[PDB]
Amino acid sequence: GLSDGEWQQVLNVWGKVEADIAGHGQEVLIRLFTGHPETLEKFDKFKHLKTEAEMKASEDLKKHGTVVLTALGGILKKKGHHEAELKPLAQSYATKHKIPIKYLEFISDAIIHVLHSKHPGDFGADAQGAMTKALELFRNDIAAKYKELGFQG
Ligand code: HEM
Repeated sequence: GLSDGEWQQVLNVWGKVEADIAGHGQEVLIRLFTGHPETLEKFDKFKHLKTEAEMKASEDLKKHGTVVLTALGGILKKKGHHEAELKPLAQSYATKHKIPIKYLEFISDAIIHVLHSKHPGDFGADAQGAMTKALELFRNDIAAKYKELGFQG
């Protein structure tokens, strides 16, 4: 768990995202897809995109970036009491989509990257530690549900 102080940092940093949800959302999705092309194959919707220029020009990709980050902001505001929120995603990814926990590791890292890229010098050592921990808690609670459901890999 995180202390109240670490949660305060997480929600302060999130304010940065809330000022431009689509821009951050889009950058996150591009960093995942170019760094790990295998991830793109889980989206029938975007598998056509080949070049980063195409990704950048896709309005639909921006839309999907908004949907993802809005869902994450909701979960983070619960300060760890997010069991109702996580259930649909975990059940969905463990049975229908078959999303390895590794992909969640990948997008967590992509979020950290984007925050440093868009706010250089404004995302401190303490803020990075608190944001890293919050994304780990999210991943670990999903990992618990994956074990229950036998989503092995
Ligand atoms: C920060 C973590 C993530 C959050 C909060 C999140 C959230 C969401 C939301 C809110 C939806 C829309 C639900 C719906 O269509 O009913 C969605 C759909 C989806 N997400 Fe996740 N997601 C995340 C990570 C990922 C990752 C890493 C992948 C990688 C393969 C992924 C793959 C998908 C797919 C394939 C869909 C369905 C899209 C479609 O059928 O059009 N998600 N996600």
